[PDB]
Amino acid sequence: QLPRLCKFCDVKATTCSNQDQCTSNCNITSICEKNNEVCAAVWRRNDENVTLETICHDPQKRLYGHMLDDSSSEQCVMKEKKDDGGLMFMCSCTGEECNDVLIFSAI
Repeated sequence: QLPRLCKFCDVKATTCSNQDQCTSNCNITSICEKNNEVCAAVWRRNDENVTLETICHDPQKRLYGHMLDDSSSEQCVMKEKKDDGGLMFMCSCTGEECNDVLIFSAI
């Protein structure tokens, strides 16, 4: 099948909400076949300014002080990390654009 592909967009004001399923709104396709790169998508929401970032980040280093928990999973889930002043969710997945889709579930 295809190698590794994920959305590579900078963090900008997004309109995605903490819904069971959300999109990154990104429109870029970064190739990650030059390594075991993975798709990492973190969606943050501060006061009335929600920013979403999408890029090929390894679920090894904690981004924004957050650790992805679904990189090995086929479905990327938005993890709620201690965010003061706003909420920041980060998720990863070796899937394709799987990151672009930020799943938000209370549970």
